[PDB]
Amino acid sequence: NTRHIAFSGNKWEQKVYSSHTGYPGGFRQVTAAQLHLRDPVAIVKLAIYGMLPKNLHRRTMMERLHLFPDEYIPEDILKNLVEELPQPRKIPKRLDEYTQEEIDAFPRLWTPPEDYRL
Amino acid sequence: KPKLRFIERAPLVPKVRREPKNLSDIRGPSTEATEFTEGNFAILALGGGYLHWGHFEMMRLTINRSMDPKNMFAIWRVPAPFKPITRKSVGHRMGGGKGAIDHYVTPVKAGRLVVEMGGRCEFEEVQGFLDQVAHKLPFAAKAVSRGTLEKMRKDQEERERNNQNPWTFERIATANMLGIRKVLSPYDLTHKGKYWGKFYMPKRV
Amino acid sequence: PRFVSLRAKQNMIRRLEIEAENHYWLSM
Amino acid sequence: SREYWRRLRKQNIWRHNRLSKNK
Amino acid sequence: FREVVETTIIEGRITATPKESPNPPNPSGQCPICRWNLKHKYNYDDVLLLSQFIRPHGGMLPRKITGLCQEEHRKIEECVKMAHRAGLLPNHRPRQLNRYLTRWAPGSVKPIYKKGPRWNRVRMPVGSPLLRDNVCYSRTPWKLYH
Amino acid sequence: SKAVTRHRRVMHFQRQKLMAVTEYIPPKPAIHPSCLPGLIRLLRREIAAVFQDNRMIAVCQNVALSAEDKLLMRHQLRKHKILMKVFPNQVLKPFLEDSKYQNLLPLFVGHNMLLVSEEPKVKEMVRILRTVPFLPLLGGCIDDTILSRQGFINYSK
Amino acid sequence: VKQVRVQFCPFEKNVESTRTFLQTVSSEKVRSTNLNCSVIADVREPCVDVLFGDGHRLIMRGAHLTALEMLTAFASHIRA
Amino acid sequence: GVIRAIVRAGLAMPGPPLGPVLGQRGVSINQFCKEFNERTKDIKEGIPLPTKILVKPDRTFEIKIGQPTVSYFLKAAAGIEKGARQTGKEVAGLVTLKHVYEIARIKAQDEAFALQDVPLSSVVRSIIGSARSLGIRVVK
RNA sequence: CCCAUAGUAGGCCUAAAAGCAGCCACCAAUUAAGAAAGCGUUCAAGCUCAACACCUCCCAAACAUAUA
Ligand SMILES: [Zn+2]
Repeated sequence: NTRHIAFSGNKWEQKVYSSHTGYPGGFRQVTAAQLHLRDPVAIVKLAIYGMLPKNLHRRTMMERLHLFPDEYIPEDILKNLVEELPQPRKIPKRLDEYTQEEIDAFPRLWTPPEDYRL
Repeated sequence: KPKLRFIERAPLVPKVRREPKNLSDIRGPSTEATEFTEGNFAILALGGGYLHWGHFEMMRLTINRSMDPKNMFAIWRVPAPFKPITRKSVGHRMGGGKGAIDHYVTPVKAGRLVVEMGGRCEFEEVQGFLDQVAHKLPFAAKAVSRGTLEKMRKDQEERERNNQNPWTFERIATANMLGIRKVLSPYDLTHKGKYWGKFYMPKRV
Repeated sequence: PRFVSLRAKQNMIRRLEIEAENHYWLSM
Repeated sequence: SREYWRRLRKQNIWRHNRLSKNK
Repeated sequence: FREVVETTIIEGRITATPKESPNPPNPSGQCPICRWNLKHKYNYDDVLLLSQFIRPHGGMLPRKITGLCQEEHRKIEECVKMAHRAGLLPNHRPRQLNRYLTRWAPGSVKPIYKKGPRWNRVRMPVGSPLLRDNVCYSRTPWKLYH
Repeated sequence: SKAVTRHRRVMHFQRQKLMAVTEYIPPKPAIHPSCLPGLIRLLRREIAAVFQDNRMIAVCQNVALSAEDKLLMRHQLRKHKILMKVFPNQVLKPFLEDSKYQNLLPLFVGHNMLLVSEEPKVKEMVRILRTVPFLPLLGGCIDDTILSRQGFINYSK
Repeated sequence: VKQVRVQFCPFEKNVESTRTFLQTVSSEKVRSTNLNCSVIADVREPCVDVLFGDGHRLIMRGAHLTALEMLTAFASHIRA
Repeated sequence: GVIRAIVRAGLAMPGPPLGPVLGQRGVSINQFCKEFNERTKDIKEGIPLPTKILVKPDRTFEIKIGQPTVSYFLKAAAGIEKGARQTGKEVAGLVTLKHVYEIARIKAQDEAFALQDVPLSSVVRSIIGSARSLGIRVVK
């Protein structure tokens, strides 16, 4: 599900991925949104690739990492998985996803006036 | 004569001995002419600097423009340019003495009042062109009344009595707490850390 | 340009506290 | 009386006029 | 609340007025945040608190109607902005990149093409500094700039 | 570099650490404090004297006119001994409860002007108001009896 | 716009919405600009009749309404 | 539209006080000085007389008039043809109380001039108030 | 947000300069609008304000939530 990443803040529109094809005038800065529309693997892939220790074990380590943008994982990889790791961010639920007793337990804080329009 | 009198470029009697630029005439709190004397409004210096002749013409010109002489009078507090600032000739090599006297200058330290105002005028009337004047000055300045002056001095007492910080500059510097007079000036025991160079830190307790 | 972190402030502060107690025990 | 507070209003209007010169 | 029923006929019908819960734990507070011990203890996550101050088409309610503090009205106004953009208020429409903690409007921010040197680096704003004084239960405070 | 410079000179690093350690800390209370709890008597004597003066009173919404048109209304009611009074309802709402006018407390709000009188030319005032298709007659009170506009037709007739 | 029959009951409990509407825009100020319209105001839950000359009949019971909704809705039917 | 002038009855159609200042709404100054000469005849001649004139959008003339002015009324009644210049300390005409009361009886009368005060002190306070702002001393 | 009549086109100088080309007084009417604080006109007429009535190519990767 690496199409469904979530940058915090305006990092989708501010964070810039710069590469250079070695040709002159071939400097290519591309924001995180545009690069996520090109390939929905490369943001998590560049993040991991920057985290790893800058040595020669790094690309063998990148060939151990298997990135898929959807719920679909191939069957030869599904027959290898052992543990599913917990997500590091607790996804806050929205107002459709609160149950009724969760809404009812939270108080109404303030009396609206009887004649106000909304 | 309720206007700013003409401030000359250099006094009639010259100063034939050249002077060393003793830049501690900019540094620190001013002693002379900090309070009002038959004034109500002024241009207080929140920092030190040098006034040229052209600054004095900016104040005399742009004040006597927008001024009611039947309602308002005004007095110079800072004297005429008396410090001879020299410059060597343009594009000539070092040595060969000290350069010839180029132009005269007054030193104005921080907390100095420059131009007193007075008369049948409220502060909000005189905020405008004294803020324009206070922004054309070389140092950071401010148009200050009498009650605004005692207002911000009482504010500085409130800052010095309210802070929950146990460590002030006065307790550290004068007691030589962290061996820290190796890094401090000898003036920092009397400026008490509110002056760095010619500048002034009003926000710093 | 070099700036002051929280490590440096806490370290500086605990040296100030050792210093204040040195001031106390030299006072009698 | 009436002209007392009318006088006070006219001095307040003069005050606002003398403040609104530079604006 | 009241509604404006129309069809040409236009009438106004006061319909189904709510009320606040009968026991504020801090009576003789001032804001309804201040009355309920919530001065620093809400964020954009909790939408049961934010939704009570929101017009049903997503906008804020004015400070006179809600009776909020000035401070808490800017805080709720900012948290409601930060919660519409995280998709937490889906039913406050008039009629896709996942975000959260967005200070500025997403269609208004130029990208950082030259992030500065290490001593002058242009950072990315995350969250709002109106939410500084919240209770952080970590030791490091909220990093507002990434 | 000199001790006085034109730019703010870089401090030594322990100078700067002292400046950061000795910053100002403002006090924080446990509860924020903001989250804790002549002409007027001229109008009272003047309009209170108008209360005892009039036997009959009327009122309208006299904001809907021009200046010379209010001069025409001022002269055509100057033709009578009726008086017209533009005064704030802000003080008039305690005026009514002072004068024991409980049926007149729901009367005086918005733009209004008094038509205090002892002699009714109010039928002829209606004759002036029928040529202008606005500015209705708001209810009065002759001698602690309320006049609806139907009662202005009956009494004025 | 051709006619407005503005109506309220101040002998009964007052409504300042249609009365404020009567003051600011059912005055001669808009009629100093808008000459064809003909207000008439009676006086006795309030009611505002609007006679469009062309094709409509706009009647508003503005007891619980407010003056801005009545005015901007009125002008929404003026733009039509 | 509304036009208010101070055109004297001594000269009916002068020119620059009536030519270009009327030449925007569209006028016929021959009728204006004709009817203005009717207003010259109906009252004492050789005096400034203000107008009311309301130029209709149907282009007709309605000249309404009241009393004379306050300038040549007081200064001519004090016998001053060209008045004082300072008017704070300089005086030429010393006019008694009863003279001001005698002209004030024929003063609070007009509609277009709107000096419509029911008492007398409400008008003599106004024109004694103009007598302080001019070079006339209020005797007694 | 409104809201603006009247002594008056304040006197003198000025072709007239009217609150607004300058000097001086700057009183006054209603309940209340300054002999006027900004546009504006040769001058005017018109617009607002105070006050009344509602009130060479960027350069660690990153990350706001777990107890110091
Ligand atoms: Zn509160």
